[PDB]
Amino acid sequence: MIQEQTMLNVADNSGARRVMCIKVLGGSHRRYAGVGDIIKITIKEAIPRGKVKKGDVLKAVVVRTKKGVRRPDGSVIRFDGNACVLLNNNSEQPIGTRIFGPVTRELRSEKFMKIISLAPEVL
Amino acid sequence: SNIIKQLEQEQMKQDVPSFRPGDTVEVKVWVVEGSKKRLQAFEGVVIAIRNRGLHSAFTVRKISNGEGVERVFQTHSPVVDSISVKRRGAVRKAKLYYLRERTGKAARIKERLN
Amino acid sequence: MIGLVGKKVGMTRIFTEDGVSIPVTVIEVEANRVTQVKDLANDGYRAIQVTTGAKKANRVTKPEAGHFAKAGVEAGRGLWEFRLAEGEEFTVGQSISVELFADVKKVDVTGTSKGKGFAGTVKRWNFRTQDATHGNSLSHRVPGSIGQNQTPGKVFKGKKMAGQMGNERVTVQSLDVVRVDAERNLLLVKGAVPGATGSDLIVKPAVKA
Amino acid sequence: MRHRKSGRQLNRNSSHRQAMFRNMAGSLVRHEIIKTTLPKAKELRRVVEPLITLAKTDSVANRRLAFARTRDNEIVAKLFNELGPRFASRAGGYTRILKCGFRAGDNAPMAYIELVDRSEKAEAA
Amino acid sequence: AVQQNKPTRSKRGMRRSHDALTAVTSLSVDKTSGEKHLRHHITADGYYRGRKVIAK
RNA sequence: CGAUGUCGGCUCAUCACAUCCUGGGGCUGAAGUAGGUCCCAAGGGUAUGGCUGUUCGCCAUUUAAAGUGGUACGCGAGCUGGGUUUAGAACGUCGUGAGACAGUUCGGUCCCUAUCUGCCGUGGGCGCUGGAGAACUGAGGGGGGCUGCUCCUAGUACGAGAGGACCGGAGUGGACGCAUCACUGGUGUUCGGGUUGUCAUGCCAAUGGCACUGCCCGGUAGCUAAAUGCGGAAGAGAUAAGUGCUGAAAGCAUCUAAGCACGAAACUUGCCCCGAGAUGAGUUCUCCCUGACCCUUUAAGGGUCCUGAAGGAACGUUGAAGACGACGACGUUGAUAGGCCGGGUGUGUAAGCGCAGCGAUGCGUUGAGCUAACCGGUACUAAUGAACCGUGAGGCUUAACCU
RNA sequence: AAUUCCUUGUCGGGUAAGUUCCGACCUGCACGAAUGGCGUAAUGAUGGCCAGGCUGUCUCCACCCGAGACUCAGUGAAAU
RNA sequence: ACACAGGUGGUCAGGUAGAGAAUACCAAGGCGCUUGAGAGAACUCGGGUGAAGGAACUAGGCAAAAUGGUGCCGUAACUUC
RNA sequence: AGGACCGAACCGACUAAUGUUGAAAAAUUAGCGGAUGACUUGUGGCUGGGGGUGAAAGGCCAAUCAAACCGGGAGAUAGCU
Ligand SMILES: Nc1nc2[nH]cnc2c(=O)[nH]1
Ligand SMILES: [Mg+2]
Ligand SMILES: [Mg+2]
Ligand SMILES: [Mg+2]
Ligand SMILES: [Mg+2]
Ligand SMILES: [Mg+2]
Ligand SMILES: [Mg+2]
Ligand SMILES: [Mg+2]
Ligand SMILES: [Mg+2]
Ligand SMILES: [Mg+2]
Ligand SMILES: [Mg+2]
Ligand SMILES: [Mg+2]
Ligand SMILES: [Mg+2]
Ligand SMILES: [Mg+2]
Ligand SMILES: [Mg+2]
Ligand SMILES: [Mg+2]
Ligand SMILES: [Mg+2]
Ligand SMILES: [Mg+2]
Ligand SMILES: [Mg+2]
Ligand SMILES: [Mg+2]
Ligand SMILES: [Mg+2]
Ligand SMILES: [Mg+2]
Ligand SMILES: [Mg+2]
Ligand SMILES: [Mg+2]
Ligand SMILES: [Mg+2]
Ligand SMILES: [Mg+2]
Ligand SMILES: [Mg+2]
Ligand SMILES: [Mg+2]
Ligand SMILES: [Mg+2]
Ligand SMILES: [Mg+2]
Ligand SMILES: [Mg+2]
Ligand SMILES: [Mg+2]
Ligand SMILES: [Mg+2]
Ligand SMILES: [Mg+2]
Ligand SMILES: [Mg+2]
Ligand SMILES: [Mg+2]
Ligand SMILES: [Mg+2]
Ligand SMILES: [Mg+2]
Ligand SMILES: [Mg+2]
Ligand SMILES: [Mg+2]
Ligand SMILES: [Mg+2]
Ligand SMILES: [Mg+2]
Ligand SMILES: [Mg+2]
Ligand SMILES: [Mg+2]
Ligand SMILES: [Mg+2]
Ligand SMILES: [Mg+2]
Repeated sequence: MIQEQTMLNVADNSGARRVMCIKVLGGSHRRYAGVGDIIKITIKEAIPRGKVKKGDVLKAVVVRTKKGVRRPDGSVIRFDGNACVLLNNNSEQPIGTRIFGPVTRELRSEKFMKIISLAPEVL
Repeated sequence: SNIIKQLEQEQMKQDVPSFRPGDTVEVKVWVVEGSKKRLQAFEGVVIAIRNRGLHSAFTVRKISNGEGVERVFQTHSPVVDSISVKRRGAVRKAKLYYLRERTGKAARIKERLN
Repeated sequence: MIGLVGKKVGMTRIFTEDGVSIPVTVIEVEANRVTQVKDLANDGYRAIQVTTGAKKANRVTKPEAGHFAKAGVEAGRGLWEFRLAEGEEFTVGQSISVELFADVKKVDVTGTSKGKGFAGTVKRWNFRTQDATHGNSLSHRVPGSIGQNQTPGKVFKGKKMAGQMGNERVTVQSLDVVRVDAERNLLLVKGAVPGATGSDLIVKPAVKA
Repeated sequence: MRHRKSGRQLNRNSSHRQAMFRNMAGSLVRHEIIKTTLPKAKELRRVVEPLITLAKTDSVANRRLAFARTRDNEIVAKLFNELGPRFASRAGGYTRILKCGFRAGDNAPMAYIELVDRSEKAEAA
Repeated sequence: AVQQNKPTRSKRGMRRSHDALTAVTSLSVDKTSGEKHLRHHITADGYYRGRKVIAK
């Protein structure tokens, strides 16, 4: 349950470390993004020699949130923080080449198959 | 109520083992893995139990890759295939929410042993 | 097709073989007993009137009792009509059970919604609150402007204002029928329906798809 | 809204209500009949009758529990020595409300509330 | 906010058209003491439904 | 001018249409995709931020779109008070000076308990022609009316290629709306526990008061959104712009003059709610009432005695109903409320005693004790036998049956 | 620039985006030396700008405890 | 002007905790403030708790939230030292 | 040592809410500044209206001071309402 100004950690080796959500994509007046949703981000901290830089403006898919995901029998899976994976602005495909921490099967899209394969763990 | 009670207990599992907050629990869950259907383990500490007949639930907490993962199970869901206690833990509270501020060495839980 | 009268028991869930939890309202539907058939010749329209339940003799007024006696049925907790379709036909004193829905895929459910008393515009009409701070004086959940100026010099009918909320007829449409069981007087529908536990419900096959 | 809630607020806060019914519950036990406003008399049953129920089983813990709810060892002593045994075999309803007038000074509806099998000797002593 | 015009004695009376009191219609007589009393209330001498329930 | 408060914002809106998006259509310098322009169309929908008092504007990022205008440049007896007309102060500039600026700068009191209209809700009265209880009919009124992306069709039509559809069908979302509390959660000063200082219950032990519920950790019922169900439609009628058929006036031609077929999110229906004060007060089923007298100005007259129904209401116990009224349940032939029993739930192993330890404390008895609004039961308490209103067969005329 | 009309000057920095801010330029409408000029550690309920923490300020409001509001009884105003 | 949350100089200084004349709880002493009873709607006032987010609010972080003791370790530019 | 630091009494009055036919003709609550000094305060004294006093705001001089209050010239004058 991510909105504008929200800060997210980063679940890849893109070099970003902290990003801010500056837009929830996918509809007029849309309020929140959750696991599986794409956001627009600015990069607030990045490592020295990575694929991206501080102040760069791009997209990312949310892959872990504190609000969690509901499953069909009523269950909940919650994470201790909010993380995302950086995506090319145009192709919306991953910038990084590795993924860190657990992800959820909600990502099983044509689009995010690469993220679940790379993920250490899939919940 | 009777009607509901009766609708609810014909759906209730009969062999839920006994476990309690602070115990370490392994829950085996049914999942669809691409085009497969298999059991997947999820092991962690019981930090909360909701006793409510058919609507019973419990929250299991574990550490994956430095960061916490909490899973709330609906005890009577057919998604939950089995539950087994891996170790019996000694705590006083019913709800161990304080463990969320603790990590590694601080978050350990003595063994009950009795 | 006709509908039936029932009682809202409460909500619970059905778990499915493959992990879905269906939330269900439990509706109690006892036999509906037909207390008057209306036809074109006598009434100008076609309909059955039904009762269901049971009622305390000492609470059944004489007018009420003559009407029941006429149909040859015991008193029930009330009377409700259901319009008939061409070819639909019933007879006085006939019993209609919940198996009427056996092969109805969805139903509309009508109830009297819970009462929230006198409600302010924030809750009743989702108005937004003005500032909690920044100098606001005595005006946080209050309604704001209720009109323009000299032209029109009046407040318009329909203006959203505070007043009674709930305790009214509400129909919720196209709920899935999850189970029908006449031996237990049960109908389970997927989802929430209007009303408090205990209150009457009208169930009709869905007018939509 | 108030749906399905119990407990009268009596234009008091929570700690005042509790001190008040603690006093009023002692008054009833001591005198076996008192007069108060109809709504306080009706709330009071919910405080005095669980005391009498408790007193049906004499034990240190039940005495202490009653002491904690009354803070008056004369009252707990009468509960466990006299009232517990009186009502040994009565399944509840140890009190009775008798409606009476309207108070002169503010027109409050009044009532007597008394212990069911009332002792007039106890009342005068 | 205050009136621009003085309301009439007519209007005052209309406003008051719901102010009249209701006389009590449910007095009973205790069958033992002979006292009048509000229904479901005790009598002044402390009788109720024929029993002396309160010495006072 | 014996006062009509100014810009902008917030809240709440309402109308126009010169239409921003969605819908229909003609032309295109329209291959497709995507555009341009005009016509028809007002049903719904129509962005968050950075800067600035800003409106506007530039900028960032969204969106199907981020419309233009009227409403005292809508809206201060609804809020704000940043801009802007008071008094303080300073800078530049002008003036000998007091001072001035339509230059700038820091600071700088926003009242009103709603009588009438209006509006949102909710009652009382009477009426509807004897009275009464229900169930209705449906005139009229209101609500709703938005849309993305993906897939199949189809890598098809089109195209040198790059790309890439119409028509039609499936799915899944954004915003919005209603309902609900089963799930996930919030709250839960009425449940349980831990704990600091102090005071008391004689003391130990156990408890209670006060200190924001002293401070906290949890949490039942209820309420509730972030939770999870459902909705917008399809269909039908008549149309707009527009497309045509047959066809003269006018040997031809012509959608039109006669005749005929189509045609849109607008209109009428279809969906939801109110609804017979619809005084044009409607319909259906059922229930209740079967005594005399007097008087005058003799008439739909006035009164008296006897009667007092159906029903309504009153009183009481009350409700997921409620400001009050109202509305629902119940009143001993009784579960209406309280208690009480059992259960659940929550808390998390009480007290006492015993053991271990110098002691703090640990262990056992023990998943103990306590447990609200919950579930299932139970007449222990309280719901009185009765009085109040409402009557006593219901107008005239004509017609149709029947005497 | 507490001084600059043109003006949101231009350039640089910070921000995803900065009419404010900081640094620089000089084209000073209309700075300038006790009408004191330019600096200045410390001080300041002083003006402008930024960040961490924090949060019901806000997205967007929910529940709860209390005093009113509502009902009964007693007293009993006001502006107009 | 009121039996009015205002104003009014000096003196005295008990117990526990505490640096204290702060603060909390008490003692001696003095009081519950001269309309009460119910109810448990909107809205207003004064408070408590709050999922995810965390200044996105606004002229402006206004108001809230937060920090908060003692001891020791440690502490930058700049400086009139 | 100090117009030194933190902080009650005491002196003040930066912000906000409330109140605005108030509890109050300037307050109340939560916060705020000074607190050995150019400090604060009791009693009494002196300065008087074109006059006083003013760390200067045209501030204050008995609840409205760019000329106090009372009485008088006085029925000032009012080409205005
Ligand atoms: N006491 C009493 N009981 C009833 N039961 C049904 N109606 C009534 C009534 O009016 N009074
Ligand atoms: Mg009905
Ligand atoms: Mg209600
Ligand atoms: Mg807002
Ligand atoms: Mg104010
Ligand atoms: Mg306020
Ligand atoms: Mg106005
Ligand atoms: Mg007019
Ligand atoms: Mg009161
Ligand atoms: Mg307290
Ligand atoms: Mg208790
Ligand atoms: Mg005037
Ligand atoms: Mg047009
Ligand atoms: Mg043109
Ligand atoms: Mg429009
Ligand atoms: Mg665009
Ligand atoms: Mg205007
Ligand atoms: Mg105002
Ligand atoms: Mg100006
Ligand atoms: Mg009709
Ligand atoms: Mg002790
Ligand atoms: Mg009706
Ligand atoms: Mg033990
Ligand atoms: Mg129990
Ligand atoms: Mg007669
Ligand atoms: Mg900023
Ligand atoms: Mg500069
Ligand atoms: Mg100073
Ligand atoms: Mg309240
Ligand atoms: Mg009164
Ligand atoms: Mg007084
Ligand atoms: Mg005083
Ligand atoms: Mg003190
Ligand atoms: Mg929060
Ligand atoms: Mg949190
Ligand atoms: Mg943060
Ligand atoms: Mg901002
Ligand atoms: Mg803004
Ligand atoms: Mg502040
Ligand atoms: Mg604070
Ligand atoms: Mg000093
Ligand atoms: Mg103060
Ligand atoms: Mg100080
Ligand atoms: Mg003096
Ligand atoms: Mg003269
Ligand atoms: Mg004169």
